[PDB]
Amino acid sequence: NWLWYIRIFIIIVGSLIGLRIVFAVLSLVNRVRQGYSPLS
Amino acid sequence: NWLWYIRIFIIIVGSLIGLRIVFAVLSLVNRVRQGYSPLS
Amino acid sequence: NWLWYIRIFIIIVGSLIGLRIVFAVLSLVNRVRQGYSPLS
Repeated sequence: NWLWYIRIFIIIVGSLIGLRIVFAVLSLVNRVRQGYSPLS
Repeated sequence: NWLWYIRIFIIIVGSLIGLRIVFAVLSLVNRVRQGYSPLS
Repeated sequence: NWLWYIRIFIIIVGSLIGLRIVFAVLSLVNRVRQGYSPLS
């Protein structure tokens, strides 16, 4: 049935969530992008 | 029978993951609202 | 092994997304690490 084409599609959405962990590491990198005051 | 209402429930949970991308701009906004020193 | 063991596997991945909401508190904890300068 079409249910298979719909099942594999969730595995692609599954790859997006494990990628988000870097957002924790992004804060120390933002230090350089935040080294400046709001609106320069 | 249970499985059908639970199948679409995956697509609703799927919408929440793209929303998180905005958390990157939240850090520069939080700099001012967290600009004060830890109380706890 | 069958389609049943493959169905619940998505529900375990569904629990990980609600855990990322908590990262908003990490910014006040990292603020101390944002008053600090990039290593090297």
